[PDB]
Formats: sequence, C-alpha cells, structure tokens
Amino acid sequence: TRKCVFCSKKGQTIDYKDTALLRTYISERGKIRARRVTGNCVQHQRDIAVAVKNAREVALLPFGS
Amino acid sequence: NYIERVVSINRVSKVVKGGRRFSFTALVIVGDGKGMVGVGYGKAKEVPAAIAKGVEEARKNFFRVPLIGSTITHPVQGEAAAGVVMLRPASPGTGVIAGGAARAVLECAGVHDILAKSLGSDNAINVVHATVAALKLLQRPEEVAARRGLPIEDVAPAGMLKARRESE
Amino acid sequence: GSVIKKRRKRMSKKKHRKLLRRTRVQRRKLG
Amino acid sequence: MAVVTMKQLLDSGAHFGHQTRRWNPKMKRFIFTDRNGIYIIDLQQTLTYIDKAYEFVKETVAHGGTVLFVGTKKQAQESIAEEATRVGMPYVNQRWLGGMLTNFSTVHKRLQRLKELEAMEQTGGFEGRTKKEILMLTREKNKLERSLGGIRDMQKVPSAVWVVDTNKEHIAVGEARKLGIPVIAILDTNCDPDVVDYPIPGNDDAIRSAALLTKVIASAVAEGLQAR
Amino acid sequence: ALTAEQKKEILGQYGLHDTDTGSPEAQVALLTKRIQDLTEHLKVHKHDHHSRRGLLLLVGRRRRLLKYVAQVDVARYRSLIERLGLRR
Amino acid sequence: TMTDPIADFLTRLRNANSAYHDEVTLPHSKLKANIAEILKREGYISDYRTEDARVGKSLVVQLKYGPSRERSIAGLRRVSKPGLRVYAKSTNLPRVLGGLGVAIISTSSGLLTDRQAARQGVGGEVLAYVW
Amino acid sequence: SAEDFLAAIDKTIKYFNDGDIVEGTIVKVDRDEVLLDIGYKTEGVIPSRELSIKHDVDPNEVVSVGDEVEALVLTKEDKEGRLILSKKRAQYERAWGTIEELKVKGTVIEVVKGGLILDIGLRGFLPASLVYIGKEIEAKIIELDKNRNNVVLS
Amino acid sequence: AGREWRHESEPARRPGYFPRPPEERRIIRRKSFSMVPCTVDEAALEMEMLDYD
RNA sequence: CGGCCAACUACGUGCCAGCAGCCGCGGUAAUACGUAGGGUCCGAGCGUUGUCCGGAAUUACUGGGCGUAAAGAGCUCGUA
RNA sequence: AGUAACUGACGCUGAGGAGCGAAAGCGUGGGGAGCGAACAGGAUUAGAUACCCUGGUAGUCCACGCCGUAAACGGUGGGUACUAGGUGUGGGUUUCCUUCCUUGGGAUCCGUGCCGUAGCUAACGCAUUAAGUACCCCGCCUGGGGAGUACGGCCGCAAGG
Repeated sequence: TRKCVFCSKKGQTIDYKDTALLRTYISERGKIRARRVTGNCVQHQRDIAVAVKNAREVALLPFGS
Repeated sequence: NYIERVVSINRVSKVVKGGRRFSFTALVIVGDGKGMVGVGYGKAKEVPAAIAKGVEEARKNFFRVPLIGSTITHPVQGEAAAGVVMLRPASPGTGVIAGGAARAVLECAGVHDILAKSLGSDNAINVVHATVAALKLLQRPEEVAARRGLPIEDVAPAGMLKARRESE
Repeated sequence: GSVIKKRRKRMSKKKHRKLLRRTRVQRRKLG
Repeated sequence: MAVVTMKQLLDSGAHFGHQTRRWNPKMKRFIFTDRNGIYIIDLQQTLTYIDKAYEFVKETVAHGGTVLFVGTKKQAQESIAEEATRVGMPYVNQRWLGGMLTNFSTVHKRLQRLKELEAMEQTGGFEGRTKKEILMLTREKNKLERSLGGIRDMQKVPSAVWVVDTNKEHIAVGEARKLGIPVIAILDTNCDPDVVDYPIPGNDDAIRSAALLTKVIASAVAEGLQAR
Repeated sequence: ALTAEQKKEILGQYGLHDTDTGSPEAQVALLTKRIQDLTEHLKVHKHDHHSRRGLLLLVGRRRRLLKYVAQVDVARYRSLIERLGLRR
Repeated sequence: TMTDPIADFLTRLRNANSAYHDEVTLPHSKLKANIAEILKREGYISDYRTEDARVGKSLVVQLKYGPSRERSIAGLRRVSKPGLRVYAKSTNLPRVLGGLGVAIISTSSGLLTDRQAARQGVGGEVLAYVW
Repeated sequence: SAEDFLAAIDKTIKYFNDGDIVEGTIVKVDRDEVLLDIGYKTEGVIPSRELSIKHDVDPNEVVSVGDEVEALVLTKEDKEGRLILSKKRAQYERAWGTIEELKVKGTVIEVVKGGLILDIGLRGFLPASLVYIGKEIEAKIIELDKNRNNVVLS
Repeated sequence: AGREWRHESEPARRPGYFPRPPEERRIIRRKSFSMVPCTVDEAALEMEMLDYD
C-alpha cells in the first residue's frame, strides 16, 4: 500500500500553520482526502483533519473552492 | 436363528404437482437374543419391502451388548436427539421392564432382567437411538480393569464377580 | 418467531387504548 | 529395513509441507520447524513409519492380498499408473467415481460391459448397425476404459488401499474407513492423521517426492509378491 | 484527578509510614479528597451525570475500605473517622 | 471469582482428557494433591508431581491413555459443592457405576474411596465421582 | 549433528519474491497448462495464455518435457498453494530491457495500410511513408510507453 | 433511480469505457502518431485504416 | 368387542335415532347407533359417578429450563 | 500498558432500595429557518377520513422541572478457570530480520469482526467475545385465549406506568 509519512523517523509534525503540508492532503475541491487514498494511520489522519479544520477556521484554506 | 421386532410403521408423504406421494417407513430391530443387536430404518413404496430394507440394514449394523449373565453391567443413561432412556440392572427373575421400543430393543439384544425408563421425546425412532446409545455406554469389568491396570478383584464388587461365576 | 402473536397483542392493546379514550371523561367523573 | 536412505527422499522435497496459514494443528506431532512461511516435516518419524508401512504391505500381499494405488492429483498421476503397470495391481488416476468400494456390485457391471464392448470389437460389428450407434458405442468404450483403467483386475475387493494427498480424494478415504479397509497414505502438513491408519509424513505436491514414495510402495509390494 | 503534589502530601500526612500508598488509611484519605473535589465540581455542573456515577463508584469504594478497616481494627477505624471528619 | 478449587481441578482434568492432552498444570494445594494421589493409586491418571511456580507451587498431572488412544477416564463429577454440601453416613455410602467407579470421601481418617470407607466403617463428605 | 545436518539441508533451499525471475525445468506439458520444476514446495504453473506472445500457440509445440525456461512469478500463493509463473511476462520484461538497449531489429505481425506493426517481441509502429508481411527491417525508436510496453518505431 | 430493482426497471446506462472513477484516473496513453503535414483526403485515409473515430 | 385395549359377523336405520374417556363414528351396502348370533374379561358380583396418588421429569432436592418454542429485569450502584 | 514500590483476601453476586434511562408526551418562560401529527384544499378511486401534490398548527430547538416507557435486541444477567486453530482491525509494551525507512517478522496484554475443530442443539446455528466443560449469586417460565385486563393498592399535573 502507501506509507504513513508521519509514523516514519522523518515525520514532520502536524500543525494548522504550515499550509502546504495540509494543501498536499486535501483534494482540488478542498475536501479532506480519505484515509485509504492517503494511507496514514488513524491518529495521524485525525490530526490532519483537525489541523485542516482549524486552518479553515483561521481563513488559511478555502471552504471548498 | 434370528428374532425380529418391527417397532414402527409410518406413512410419510411428499407433495407433488399431482398431489401427495405416500411411502412407508419401517423401524426394525434385528437380534439373536444372545448379546448382539442391530437397528435398521427402511423406506419403500410398500410395507413388506420397507420391512425387508430395515431388516437388511439392521443386520448390516450389529453391535454387541456387554451382558453379565442376564442383565446389563451397570446403570446407564443415554441421550439421542431429545430422547433420554435410563437403564438399570435388575435381580434375576425380574423380567424385562421397558416401554415399547425399549422393550423390543432389549428383548432382541437378549437382556432378560432390566429396568428401563424413557424420560422424554416419546417418538419411537429417537427412543430407539437413545436406547442404543445407552447400551453403547456400557463397559465390561475386564475392560475397566485393563483401562485402570488393576486386578479384576480390586475393581469390581464381589456381587458382580459372583454373578459372573454363576453365569459362566 | 412469527409476527402473528405480536399482531394479536397489538390488536388487544389498541382496543384497550381506544376504550380508555372513549371512557376517559366518565372514569374521571366516577373517580 | 528402509529401501531408501534419509538423504534420498529428502532431496526430492518430502520435508516440504504447506503454508503456515493452511496447516492442521493435529500435525504438530510430525512438525520439526516452521521457516519462510511453510512448515518442515521431520524425516525421522517418516522413516520409522515408512519401515512399518513396508512391513505391513509385505505381510498383506504375502498372505494372498491386494492393494489399490489411489491418486487423482496430476502431480502423482502418471507415477502411480506406471507403478501399477510394473506390478500388475489396480490403480485409479483420472477421477474417483464416488462409490467404487461401497457400490462394488453396481460398478462391476461396468467392467462386464467394457468386456462385452471389447468382445464386440474383436468380432468387428462396427458396420452391422447405424453409424450413429457405432460412434456412440465407441465413445462409450473410450469413456469406460478411461474411467476404469486399473479396475479390470478388481475381482472381490482391495485388501488395502494406498492414497496420495488424502485431502483431494477424501471420498476414497471415507469409503475405506466405512469398509474398514486399512489406508496407507502420505499425509501432508494440512491433512488429518486420525483418518489414516499407517501414515507416511511428507510432501505430496512435488512430483519427485510422490514418485519416490510410489517407488518405495511398489518395491514393498513386489517383494511381497515374490514371497507368496 | 488530583495532582502529584496533593497526592504526595496526603500520603505523607495519612500514610502509616513513609513508603506506603495502598494502606486503607491512605486510600480512604485520597478517596475522600477526590470525593470533595468532585462534589465541589458538581455543585456547578448539576447535569454532569457521568461524573456523578464516577462519584458514586468512589463513594462505594471508600465505604468498602472503611468496612475492611472497621473489621480488622476498630481503634484505627475510629481514629480515621474522627480525623477525616466522616459520619458513617 | 474462584469459588470451588476442587471443581476447577475436575473441570481442568475433564477438558484435558476430552482434548487428548497429556499434561495438565494448575495451582497446587494439599487437598488437590491428595485427590491426585488417590486418582493415581486407583489407576485413573498416569503420575502427578509438583513443581515451583512464579509465586506458589504447581501441580502437573499426566493423563493416562490406552494403546488405542482412548481415554482412561470416562467421567468426572463434583458431588459436594459450596452451598449444597453432601455428607454420607458409613452405611449409606454412594456407589458409582454400580461399584465399577470410585467415590472419593473425606473422613476424619483422611481421604478414602467408597470401599475403603465402608471397610473401615467411617463416613464423611462425598467430594467427587470418578469413572 | 543430525539436527545440524538437517538444518544445513534446510538452509540450502532458496527463496524468491513476487516479481523476480526464476529458472526451471519443465516436467509436464499439458493441453491447458505447463508445469515447471524449480526446487521448492510445489511445481510452478504456467498458463497457456501466459506462455507465448502469439494467441494461437499450443503448449506442446512451444514447450516439451525436460526443457529449461526462465519465468517470472506473478502470485506466490494460490488457493492450492501453486505459484503462477509466466515466461510471456518474463520475455516481455527482458525484451523491453533489450528494447531500451536498442533505442533496433525485429519482424512484423499485423498489416495496416497506414504503417507496419513490427513484432520484435513487442508492438512497434513504423509509419508506412519512411519504410511487407513477415519481413524484417531496421529503424530507430520514436516513442516508448513501458506501461503497456507499447512503443513507436521510425 | 438506483434503489430497488424490478423486471421492467430501466437498465443502467453504461459507457463504452471501463469506469475507473476520478480517483486514480490518470493519463496513461500518450500517442504522437504523425505531425507531417497532410491534406484532408490524406488525413481521412490515415483515419480509415487506423479505425479511429 | 375401530385403536389405546382381550375379543367380528348378520339384520334394522341413514347427517335421523343415537354413541362417545380422546381421536372421532350416523350420507340404503355402519366390525364405532339399535337388535340378534359369536367372542373376550371378570364372576356373587359386574359397570357408572365422586374424591386422592401414579402415569406427570407437568414445580424437576433425587429429577426441568430461559437466542428463535413461556421465560435474562432497559442499565448500573448498593442494604440484608 | 509497563514497573511491580505499597495494603494484604479488603473478592463475587445482590431480595427490597436508590440513581441514570431513546423518542413521543406534560408544566412555566423563551425561540421558531427547514421539517411536520392534527387541519384545509388538489389528485387517484366505486368509495378515499390514506398512499402522491400545494399550504400548514402543536412539536422538533433553549432553560428549569415532570413521565419512566421502546424490536431499551446480541431477543444471549453478573464473576471466574479451562478447551484446535487461521486471518482482518484499534491501543500499548518489547526480541530478532535490519534497510532499521518498512502492516519486516516474532513475543505478549487489553478490545473489536470473519471463517472454522472438538463439544452442544429439535434444527437453524453457537464455537476462546460459547448457546462447550463447571463453580458462586440474582431475575424469570409452567398450555392458548380471557389478560398484562378487571378490582384493590402505590406513583403521576395529565397521558398513563
């Protein structure tokens, strides 16, 4: 399958400030990508979703552009 | 020679487009009265044919009952389907005390003095199966002694040993 | 199990409830 | 009293079994080590029952008995056939018709019909009737001879049955157990040893191992035949 | 629950010696402190029924521990009850 | 929680016998060791011994199977259990399988069989039936 | 010891992976399938479809008993435990490697009036202008695909 | 529209291509057959034997 | 005196008269109604009714069960 | 989950009893976009107190309180020990392939599914998460209707329980 790039020894921390690391995880319509199509573990998927929602709340990502 | 006990004749039927097709099932017990018995269940378009199939099936499946002189070795309880039959040894001269199917099975097997009680599922086939299982649960004293590796005296009570002495 | 038993029970309960609705005021006036 | 040595069958791949997932726990007795996702069979037990199976075959065919070489999987197909033809013993390789042993009286009529067809072939009655009839009779001849190759020597019943890959031909093992015929088979790591009387642990998916085991059994039965 | 320092001070004041933490006196003291904190919390949030169930569990455990103490040594039970200000 | 250690021992033995196990290990106690010795003397188990476990002692019992891989124990029942306890006088001692089986009885003289208790004229608690 | 001697025999047996090339000897040739001996648990199985590029070639004429071929493992584990091997995909991979090692020489299979589809083991289109059934010609490669192994030839 | 199926229910409209939804649709076929200049008739003949619409 | 449950035929009648512990018998050809032969079980007795126990393991201590047949409280805490 | 420093049988169950308890419903005060019992028309129908359409009040929402019911179901009471395995998936510790990136694999503890032995069952099926083998405590059943109904009693503003 695919690799949870966060469980690795080089896994960058998940934050709602670094917008590129989140833009690489949402589809072109702005929706959050599924876990299977990404392959990250459940905890990292949840952290990614929380960071995406927070960044949307602080007007860093469009609400479904 | 052989003795036979046709314990149950049943008329079963299956539904077809034209109507009902009827066949006859016979439950037959075949034994010699000397310690060997067998049970057969035959089905055919006619009663005598079904009886013949039951007889041949019973003769094919024989089973030796661990008699001790004239009775079973020790009290047992057998269960088959929902039928439960309990067997108990009796003093000589008591005679066969059992219900219809149980009486037929025990008389064919050759048991002369025994107390048998059916405690559920009055259906004849299941009662016969339960009686067969209960008989199959019996153990001869020599087999028990061999299993425990002890002398026959140290395993069986003096009553059973003296009964064996008189029977032989 | 078959729903026939449930149908019988619901019919009985429904009829009793309808009777209670019909005689509510009479029960209040006699109670 | 082993015809083959511990190095002989080991090179073929008898120590090999099946995957760890598809293993039967009742084979833990004859399992030595699990490696690379497959189980390994310890060959010492294989030797100390192959000698016993050799002895039993010797005794059985010595006292006026016969054996049946049973195997349907293609890996051990041709082998058993040729082995039977080198001993003159009944065998099945194509497919086990359900009920040879149990329904012997019925299937013997098939052998009688095959003999009648051969007699007709000798008399040459291929033109006395319609072409469709003779073509159908020839097809019946071919089908009957293909289904019953080693069965034409079955006079009364097998005295013993030899089986390869008991899992594939569970019908034959069930028939043998019903009749009480004592089955000598090479169980794999996924089989059931309770259904076989005299097992020979080893691989059966390799053609070389099955061929070697058939060589051993054929040698045993040939020695028994020479010592009637 | 309580912080490490509160637990340390409670254990030091009520523990039989300087090491024990599972003695019934120490357990009862810790449970009583937790119960009073949970009561102070629930006086504000009346509709927090789940924490109320947790409080019930703590109360039951404290009662069982007091039962064990009173069964083993009556004088210790009296001293603990009088020191922690409990009634029954 | 564990209420009847003797019943637990009997059920462990029965489960091991039905599964054709050859060894059974369980926590050790004097009563269990005594009934195990009684079983060994009657020829129902192969041999019993006691190891040392992580905390206490253990009990390892070897089940006896005949040459045909058939079980040497046909039945294991607990008669006197916590709650309803069964005590028998010296004259009304129970019979198991019409005397073919063995009844374990705890008398003031220790652990005996039904025949031994009858011969010595004592009674006690009917612990279990073995057959 | 005997244990160590058995252990040495067991370590003598080699392992593979899904996607490697394994070389073996054919033991049986069948109407529908071809067996292969590798020296492992079971004999590898080569389907008649996965045997040769041409779609109407029988296993008997291409492969005979006792021959030696190099196949590629597709699935190690089947329901029956057999490993599927294919020399068609193996020849695909080796010939394609040879094909970038040419980008060229081969023969033709299909006759299109707009060009020539050479069968060099793989499909290669040569436009008809700058060039014919069963002949062999030489030219250079224009566009490879390597996904479906398709490629365009000059 | 899609729930429930009956004998006379409208058969599903299926395109000629395998579905392969936008998820991992990708572009895995890139031909560059010819860019030599041609006329309309020559282009039509290059159409016809290629059997391409 | 159809089967349980030992012991069958004829006549009269016909959804009537009637019988019946249950199943159930009376629709011009009834071994189930009434009468005659014949038979069987008892015998100074023979049947019916009423009451109790058994069969009923159908209150199951000996000796029952609760997924779908009746039966696990809606779930926890806790007093005796 | 790990360490196991600590107390040393302090455990289990639990008649009654107390508490929590979907939705609907009731009381006081707010709010009311959408949906929507009741209620109007329209349509279908032999008849439509319905299904479909157009509107639409309570209600759905918030605060404080009541009621105490559900197919409140896994139709499977709680605790414990044992009885072949195979494979998904969640959480935590650790040994060896070792790149140590990798569901590498192994071991182990605690959950949550699927398939399957023995065993059990009337059968369907359950099968280490037992409906298997046993022990402790509680609740419940004794043919179907009449009936979870009547009377009496307790609770509730009422519906009713």
